[PDB]
Amino acid sequence: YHGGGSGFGGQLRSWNPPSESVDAALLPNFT
Amino acid sequence: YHGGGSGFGGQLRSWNPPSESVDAALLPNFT
Amino acid sequence: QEELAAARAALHDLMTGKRVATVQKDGRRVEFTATSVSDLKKYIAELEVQTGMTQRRRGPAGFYV
Amino acid sequence: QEELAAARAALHDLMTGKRVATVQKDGRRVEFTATSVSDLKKYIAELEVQTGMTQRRRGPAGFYV
Amino acid sequence: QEELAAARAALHDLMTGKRVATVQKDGRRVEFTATSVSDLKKYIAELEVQTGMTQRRRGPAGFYV
Amino acid sequence: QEELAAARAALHDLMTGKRVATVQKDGRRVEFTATSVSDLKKYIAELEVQTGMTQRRRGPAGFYV
Amino acid sequence: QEELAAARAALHDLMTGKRVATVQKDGRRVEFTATSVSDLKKYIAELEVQTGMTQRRRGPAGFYV
Amino acid sequence: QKWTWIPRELPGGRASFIHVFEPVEDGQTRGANVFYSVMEQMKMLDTLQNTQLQSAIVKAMYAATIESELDTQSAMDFILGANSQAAPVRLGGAKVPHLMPGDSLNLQTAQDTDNGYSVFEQSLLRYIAAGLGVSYEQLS
Amino acid sequence: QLQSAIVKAMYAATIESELDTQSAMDFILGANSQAAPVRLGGAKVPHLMPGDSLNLQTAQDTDNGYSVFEQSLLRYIAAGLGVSYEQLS
Amino acid sequence: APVRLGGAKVPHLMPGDSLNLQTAQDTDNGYSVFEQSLLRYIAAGLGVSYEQLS
Repeated sequence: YHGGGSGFGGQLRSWNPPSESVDAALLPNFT
Repeated sequence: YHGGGSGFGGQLRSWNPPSESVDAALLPNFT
Repeated sequence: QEELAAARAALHDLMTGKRVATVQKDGRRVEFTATSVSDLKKYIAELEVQTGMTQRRRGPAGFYV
Repeated sequence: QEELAAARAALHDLMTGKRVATVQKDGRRVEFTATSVSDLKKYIAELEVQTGMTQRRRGPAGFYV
Repeated sequence: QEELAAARAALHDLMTGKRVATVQKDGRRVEFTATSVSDLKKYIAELEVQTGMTQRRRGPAGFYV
Repeated sequence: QEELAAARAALHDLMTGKRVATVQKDGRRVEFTATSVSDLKKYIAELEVQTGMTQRRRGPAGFYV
Repeated sequence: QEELAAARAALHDLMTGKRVATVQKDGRRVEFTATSVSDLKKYIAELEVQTGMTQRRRGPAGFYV
Repeated sequence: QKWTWIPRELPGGRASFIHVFEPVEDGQTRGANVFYSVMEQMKMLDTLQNTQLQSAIVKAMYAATIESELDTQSAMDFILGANSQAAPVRLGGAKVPHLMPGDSLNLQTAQDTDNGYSVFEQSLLRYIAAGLGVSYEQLS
Repeated sequence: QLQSAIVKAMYAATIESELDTQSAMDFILGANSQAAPVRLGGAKVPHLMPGDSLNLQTAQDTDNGYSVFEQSLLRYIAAGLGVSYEQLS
Repeated sequence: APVRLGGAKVPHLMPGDSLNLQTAQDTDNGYSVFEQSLLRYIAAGLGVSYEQLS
């Protein structure tokens, strides 16, 4: 699976979104 | 969520609208 | 580098008008080749980049809304 | 800077007509190379920018209704 | 400024035909570089704009019915 | 203005063929720079506009049916 | 290599203005041909590439998000 | 400012405070607006629209250009046709000026006012309508 | 593409002159010094000396084939996800 | 140095200065038709219809 991989030529190397709940993503910047 | 974030390349860094009621936004410049 | 001061002095001499093309005294006579301003400026700039004593160039600009 | 005054004087001499290309006296003879007007103007402009004693350039304009 | 009067006199001398390019007397000989008319006119224009002693340029026109 | 007469005389001399480029007498020798006809004509016309002693130019024409 | 140092010295002499085109002394007289700056720069570049004493060129860039 | 405690339900079981939203995941205290999907694109498209409108106004403003060595008042008097009795020019009629060798008249031409902006706007509007859920025709 | 379009559309024109910036904008653009804002009211015809110059910039097509490439990518994405192309795009 | 996108700008350039707006080729210069041909070939190979596959 290339979903978790580096990418085609390594283009998605910096794309490492954090794994977090919906509250952790929403609440800090709700307002 | 990138709605409250800085943006794609940081283009929305200066876009910080204040959080205010409708009265606070409307009344000062009603006339 | 001691090759930057000489180039700067040569550029100033060429600009002010003290660069000599030919020198003659009775029989003796010497003639020197002439170079363009753009080539001297490019040489000076590239030698500055080699030395690195200062930073005069930066990366591309960026935009935000 | 002490170059800027020399560059200004050289430009004035070139414009008025007192820049000398060749000097000869009996056996002795010296000839100096010549430079363009635009190159001298660019040299003076960049030298003014480096010194920063005055401000002759500004940012782009803006429009409103 | 005293540069503007000299520039005007040089322009008049060049137009009439009294600008000296080369002068010689026995062994002695001196040669002066020559400049184009357009550059001298631009020099005089920018010099008189800097002085501001008069106003010869104005803003763009406007139209009405 | 006393410049207009000199410019007119210079133009007439250039046209007829009495404008001198170089003058030599034994050791003595002087050489004067040469200018184009169009530049002299433009100088003369612009100096006439400055003087205003006559009116040789008018506004654009108009049409009617 | 000992050719690279000579080429660098020749480039510096040409830039500063100490390259000799013609030298004369009484009857004796020698004249040397002149070469352009770009050809000398290309010569120095290829000579330094052949030596390999440093590395100044690299492969093409790559992009990532 | 002051804060007040309002219980969700009265002791008798009556509903005192009402909160309606659709949860996405297991633990979600409060809901998220629908604009998060297309928030950035709408702002950037608004900026593009304003910039394009200003650019069109600027490029349409400068109709012509005068080149001459005379005084600016004289140049407009002899070429543009203004009256000095900078200088306004009357729009009545058609004019044919007379130019000396040094004089010049240049009528400026401008780029197409809408050069493909409509198609890009269409694409962005389709994206926004997909994000919001309304139809493209209704939104645009 | 959106950022590039905004950047290219932003620079409407360009002034070239040997005078000061304030003088150049006053004489050519029409700003008032009484950098320098310019009022958009009306149409203007500046006068230029030989040194001066006015250039109106021309930009590329705002959407030069981006839409069709987007269509192809959206078809690929809709095929991957299983929803119809019309529904997705 | 960041640049703010708000507004329209008209810079002033000295003789040595310059400003060039880059132009780019068409984003999809016939890639769609070539992809169409390759997708027809693939659909023929697999057995599903071209419309269903693409």
